[PDB]
Amino acid sequence: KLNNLVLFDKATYDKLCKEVPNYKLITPAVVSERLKIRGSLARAALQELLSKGLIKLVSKHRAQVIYTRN
Amino acid sequence: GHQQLYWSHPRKFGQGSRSCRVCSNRHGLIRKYGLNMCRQCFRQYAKDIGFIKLD
Amino acid sequence: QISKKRKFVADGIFKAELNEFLTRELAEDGYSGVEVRVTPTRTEIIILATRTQNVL
Amino acid sequence: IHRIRITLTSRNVKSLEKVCADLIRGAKEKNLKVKGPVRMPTKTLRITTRKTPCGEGSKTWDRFQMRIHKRLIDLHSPSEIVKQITSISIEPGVEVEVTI
Amino acid sequence: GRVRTKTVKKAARVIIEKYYTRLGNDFHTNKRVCEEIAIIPSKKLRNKIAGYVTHLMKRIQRGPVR
Amino acid sequence: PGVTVKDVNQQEFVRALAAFLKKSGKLKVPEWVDTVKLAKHKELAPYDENWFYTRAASTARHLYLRGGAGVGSMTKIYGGRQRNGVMPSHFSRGSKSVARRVLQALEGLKMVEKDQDGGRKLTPQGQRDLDRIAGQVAAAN
Amino acid sequence: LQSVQVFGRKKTATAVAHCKRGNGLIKVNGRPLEMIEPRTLQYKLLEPVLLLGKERFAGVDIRVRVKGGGHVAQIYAIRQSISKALVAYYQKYVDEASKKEIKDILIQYDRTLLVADPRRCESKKFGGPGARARYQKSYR
Amino acid sequence: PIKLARVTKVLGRTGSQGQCTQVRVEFMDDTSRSIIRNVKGPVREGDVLTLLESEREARRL
Amino acid sequence: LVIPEKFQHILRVLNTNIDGRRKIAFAITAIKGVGRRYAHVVLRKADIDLTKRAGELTEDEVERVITIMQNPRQYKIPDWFLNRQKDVKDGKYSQVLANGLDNKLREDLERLKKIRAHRGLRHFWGLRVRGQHTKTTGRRGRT
Amino acid sequence: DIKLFGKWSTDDVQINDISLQDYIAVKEKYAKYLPHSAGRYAAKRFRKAQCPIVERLTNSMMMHGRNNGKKLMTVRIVKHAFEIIHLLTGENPLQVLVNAIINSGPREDSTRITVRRQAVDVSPLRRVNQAIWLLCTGAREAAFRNIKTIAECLADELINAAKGSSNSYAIKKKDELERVAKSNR
RNA sequence: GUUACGCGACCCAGCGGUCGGCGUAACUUCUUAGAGGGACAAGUGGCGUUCAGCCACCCGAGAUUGAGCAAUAACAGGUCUGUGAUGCCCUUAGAUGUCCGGGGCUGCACGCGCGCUACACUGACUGGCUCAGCGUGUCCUACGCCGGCAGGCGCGGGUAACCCGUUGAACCCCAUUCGUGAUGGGGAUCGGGGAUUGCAAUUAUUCCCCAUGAACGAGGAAUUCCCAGUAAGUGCGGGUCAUAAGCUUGC
Ligand SMILES: [Zn+2]
Repeated sequence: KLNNLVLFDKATYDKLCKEVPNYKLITPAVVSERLKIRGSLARAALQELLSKGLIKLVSKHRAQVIYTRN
Repeated sequence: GHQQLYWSHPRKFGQGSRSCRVCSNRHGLIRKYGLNMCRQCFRQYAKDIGFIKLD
Repeated sequence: QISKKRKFVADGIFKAELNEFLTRELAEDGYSGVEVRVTPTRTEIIILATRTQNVL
Repeated sequence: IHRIRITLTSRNVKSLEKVCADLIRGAKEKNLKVKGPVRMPTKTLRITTRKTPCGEGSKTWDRFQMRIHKRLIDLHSPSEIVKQITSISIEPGVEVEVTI
Repeated sequence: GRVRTKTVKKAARVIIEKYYTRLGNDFHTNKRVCEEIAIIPSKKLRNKIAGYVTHLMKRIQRGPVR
Repeated sequence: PGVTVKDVNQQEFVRALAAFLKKSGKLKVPEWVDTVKLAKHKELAPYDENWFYTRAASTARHLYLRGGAGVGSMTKIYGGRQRNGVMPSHFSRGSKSVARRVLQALEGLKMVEKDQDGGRKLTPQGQRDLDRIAGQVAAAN
Repeated sequence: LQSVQVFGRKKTATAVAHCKRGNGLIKVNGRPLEMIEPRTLQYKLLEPVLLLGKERFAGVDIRVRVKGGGHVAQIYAIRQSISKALVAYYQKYVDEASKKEIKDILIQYDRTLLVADPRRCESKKFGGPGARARYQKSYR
Repeated sequence: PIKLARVTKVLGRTGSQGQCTQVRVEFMDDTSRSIIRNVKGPVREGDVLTLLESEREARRL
Repeated sequence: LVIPEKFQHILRVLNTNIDGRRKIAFAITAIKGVGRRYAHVVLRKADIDLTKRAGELTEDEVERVITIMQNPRQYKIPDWFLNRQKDVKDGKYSQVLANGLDNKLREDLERLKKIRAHRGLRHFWGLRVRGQHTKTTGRRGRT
Repeated sequence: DIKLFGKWSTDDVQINDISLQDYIAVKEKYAKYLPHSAGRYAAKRFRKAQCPIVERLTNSMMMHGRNNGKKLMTVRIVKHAFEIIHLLTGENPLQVLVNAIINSGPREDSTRITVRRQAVDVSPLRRVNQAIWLLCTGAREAAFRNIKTIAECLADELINAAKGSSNSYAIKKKDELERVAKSNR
């Protein structure tokens, strides 16, 4: 019954650009749990921080994609 | 009946068209390889035909 | 022409029906069997019995 | 001297290979070259039947089977020569077909 | 479950009494002997009879056999 | 040096060829490209808005390997699993009008010709550019 | 010329590898060895090469043709048909010790590379759906 | 109290369903004293068991 | 990828109030008479990029989408694709959406009962219609 | 030299348990490049004792017959779950897998001899592969109706069992089967 | 069938790279199927009356592969609805013979048995890539046009290691979209249209399309089957078949 964000508001986009790049593990299953966001943001959000180069792609698969701190 | 309805039902398919060539039965026919035997009369003659029971 | 998976079958149905009529017809004179010699020349059938003069 | 092919189809191997090897050697004293007997794969006919005439029972099944063995032997000779080797007594299980 | 039946044990004893002079302690040698002096209908039987003769050859060599 | 199609990745090669078939915009795209299920064993439209270019690319790639493939040989390649609700699944063929219009639009681009026997074989023009598009995939890595 | 062609097989996947003299060429059905699908089983095709080194594959060309079986059966067919080809090449021309040097490595690692697994599909019986499984029985 | 014991003899399989087996172990403190315990799962001779509660002696199940 | 200010959480394009959080090909299936197959070709004939959710469409775009699905013959959608094809009153080819789908179901069911067809007698008796076996299944709601 | 998935060495992997070192097989003799060996193990007793312990794990991931023969799918789970253990903790996952079997091995069980049960000892082969049974079914039900993936949950199940924490499903079931065993000695 | 060779395409210069492009030289490794061979608990070590045998190991493709056949005595087991196998009884022209027409064998307050599809993210969807084996065919099908689909219309081939067919099968594999919500999970129910088989489709024969979107979130007490290429997943033949598999039998 938990409701998630389909889009970032201002106060969770701040945590995205601050808290998320400091993690030892960054994956859309973990990021969507800590930000309470729907799981299709967490793919689009981490393809956005990867384009900035604030994170590091370590593996990529159709099942899941794994990032880390930089 | 007379000549126009005594056997008038079409019998070009289905079980009404196909009979056992030995005992004139209509059920359990083996149509494979043109045997046209009911499966009881088949395994009576299966060695006379020459089907050797290996398994 | 005919398929050879069908041809060996129908030859078996041949001598099975042949063996079954001669069993009913020659039941009284020691009939035992039929050997079949289908050839492109004359097809000979040898009827095996113990009372030849009643087969004849 | 042209193509002439003989197919040998039988239900048993032992009677078939006796007719088979009788025809290879027959063209050897004829001094007629013959490619050896090629072996077509065995066709196997596999009727499976319920095995009880009624329908009551513990559902056994009856796997009848009949395998067909096929052999091909070809010569290179006119029809004046070949049919004399065919004219011998041939074992009763073996089927002969001569191709022109 | 390698117990040998009576038709193998009875046939192997009559071979050694009739042909002790030919047998040795090679399986494959006595395999060729056992088809030479006997009408054995199958090859898988032939290896069992020859396999029990060669087993007996050690017992005969040490002492007598009942 | 010399590279053929088989020497390089296949899953990237359709992604290089379909960009080429759309670039040189001479491919005959039919009218009904927006509303087809693309096979009667599928259930939605293909998610790519221009799937015709990537279906014509893969169809052109298959003729480099096995020529003599007609339309009935193309329904076998793009066949898949039909789910029948509560009944078990089966093989099912692709759409014939897709594979016919693809090979005919590859005919009108002079990559393929018809064959003396059945099916449609590539041209030497068709064997030319496929090895060149494969030469750019090996260039990328 | 110095060539040899051996087979090695999984269940119904038969793979024959032609081994000539050449320069370091290992390819399967025309395709390179590194680009064979599934790529999850990439190192099982490279267990011939990663164990022995590329230098023992330097003087030959290997061209594997494969038929039958499934995707996973054909990976074990190729790696066996490679590993039996280099043994036949280092036997018919190169010294028996050179064969024994790599026979020792390919038995220490994965006996499957040289001896084919004799397991095949056990037939289905009329009691149940498979070889051993029976249909579910009901009493009352 | 840590206890490590080494199986020296398998003494047949005990139980209602025969679900376990009895072994004769030697401790690794000293290789002189030996107790019988009943272990479950497949066991060989020479593999090491760990013991929570020593001195129980395992009467037949 | 940040939320707009005009982000509509709900949209009432008909008497159905549809989600704004779903993607647009799957939000409009909340409308009756629109399934996922029909929902894509209406969005292809309107040229909305389907990666957008149902909230970020402006009012002019939703006005175009409701125009196309209510007039399917005009926007090059074929006759085999529609819902009511060759209607049993008008011979029309139309796509009934919300209550016109609800009103023409009963109009098809009352017509069968009015002439007392066998397919209409079994809708009135609550039974099955399409010739299924009724001995062992469908026992829910019958006690 | 033989690194698992081309990335993970077995050289520094040490077993800090006297008992479970004949029965956990990750050293250089048991080093393989993939956990897909296709070996005949279940034809002779105790031949799974020389089976490499990383692919007894991938055999036990194929349960609940929806996904029953999909062993290639379970290799890429064990592959991705090893990337996550390295990113979270910083060491070789083969060391972490060894510590996750030792701390999760039930070293006391209780057979039945109507209701009363006798505490018995556990063989060193049983407490290995019952721990493999616990680690996988702890990964599976923690990943079932969750967005958190199976390779993510298999990773964290091994992290929590290697620490000896009581978060994971494997440790608290290992501790329950011993507490019940202690109350009926 | 392979390899060699000769041409031929194409790539970037070689007695290079690919070709199920084409043709013929040696050949049987691969394919086929014949003949023989091979494994015997033989060898070694233990254990054992030192017998019968057993355990372990070497060597080996293999150190219990899987079936078929299967005794005496039975059972009031089933089958007179397989039989021109059959005793007795009943009927025998207004027929319990036989044909024709229509209906029924499907009828639904309910109970049970064998199954199928599912409850989803170890997933679904949409692409992309790449692998079978038994076996059937006068009906099986290639190719070309038409149609969005089911289908249609032309031309050919195969009585079959010749043609379909190198049976381009599924799951799997890779990339997408989805995001824990009875959801894009599930596809029951039902409306409307479209084809095909047939003398006839209504009580929907199947088939296709668009809409409709039910229970179901792993199942109480109970209980079935199973130990190695096995269980399970997964598709493909055969039988029945004008039309035709949620079944069975095989792969
Ligand atoms: Zn009959």
